[PDB]
Amino acid sequence: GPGSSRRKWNKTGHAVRAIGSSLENVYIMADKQKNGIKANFKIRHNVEDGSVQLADHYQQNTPIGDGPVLLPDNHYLSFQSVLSKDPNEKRDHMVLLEFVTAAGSKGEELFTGVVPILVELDGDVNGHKFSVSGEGEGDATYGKLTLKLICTTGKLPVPWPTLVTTLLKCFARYPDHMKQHDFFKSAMPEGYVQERTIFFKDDGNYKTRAEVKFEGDTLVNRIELKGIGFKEDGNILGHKLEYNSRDQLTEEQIAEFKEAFSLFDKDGDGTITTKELGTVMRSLGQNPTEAELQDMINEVDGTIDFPEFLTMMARKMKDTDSEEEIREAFRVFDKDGNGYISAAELRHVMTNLGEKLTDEEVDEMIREADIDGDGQVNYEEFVQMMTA
Ligand SMILES: [Ca+2]
Ligand SMILES: [Ca+2]
Ligand SMILES: [Cl-]
Repeated sequence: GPGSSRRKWNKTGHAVRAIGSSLENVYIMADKQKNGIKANFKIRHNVEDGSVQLADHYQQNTPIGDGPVLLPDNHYLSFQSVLSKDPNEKRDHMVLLEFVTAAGSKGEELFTGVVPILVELDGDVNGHKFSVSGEGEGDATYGKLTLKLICTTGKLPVPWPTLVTTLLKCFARYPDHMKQHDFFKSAMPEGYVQERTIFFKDDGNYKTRAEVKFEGDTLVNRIELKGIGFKEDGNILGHKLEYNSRDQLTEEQIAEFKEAFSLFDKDGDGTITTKELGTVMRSLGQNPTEAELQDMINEVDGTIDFPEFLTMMARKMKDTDSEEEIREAFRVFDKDGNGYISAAELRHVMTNLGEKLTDEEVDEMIREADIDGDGQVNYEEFVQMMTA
């Protein structure tokens, strides 16, 4: 009866959960004509009511003039973003931290140390005008970008997370001779134009034009942004998006991981040996298994860069069981997204996972989870099954 049904729910739920966000990959494609690169990627913004706002990005980058900037093979850039606040700042603001790495030239030389950054954005969204003024530093050796961004015209009329991708791929860490493949640094100092359109599902879109380039020793990102088509009551103009995640890496955790990592970076490389990973990780008070560390390693390919290392760290600490993990699992089961799991949708998932169950076993599961007696499983009824 009730005992095996709950198990079925909890174990199926566990399996679906286990499929694991600050992290996101971008496939960079060479574009031969126009002498640049292009890309398409989706960002999934969490909404305060537990749903998700999709943002579809399309991007072209082209050099500012003029001469030699060689094109890379298609490759991946991997991004991890940390958003926080400054408790001393009274203005509407974002602290942003970003860590970026590639998986498989004089401009390169301009990135060997810590580079200052100016960011400026002029925006107009549904005729609401705004500017953002920003300042920071970038440290390509560590694939690291650090920004403090302020809204100068008062209260930002859209959410901060929707401007993150708009507000410097030149600070990405390119490994050991993928550097021959680094469009963003070799375009410097003259730099490159970076254009996007971002389509927010069931809402509006942005078009942005940015110039990234050196002005003296300062790396500048100057951006014009225009938005049209948004719902005044939507997730964007209505500010219905979560700024942060509970499970997220901390700015303080990161300073410590970096000191710990650089202790073993014997060459000034921004790299540690594969065989050092255990030591480093145990000094940061965690205790990974003999074969787990192996999995972290074999997923490298013999060295680990800082963003790579930070991705490993963010993977543990990822609360397995989060309000947000449970919401995503709910969506796997509620295929038509009407807010209820029907007997037919539960069968579907079971059958697709390879979990053999009779019709009667499936009705028992529904009956067990269904508090209100309407024959289907809503989100709060689901959470009670997912929870120990
Ligand atoms: Ca449904
Ligand atoms: Ca129900
Ligand atoms: Cl976005």
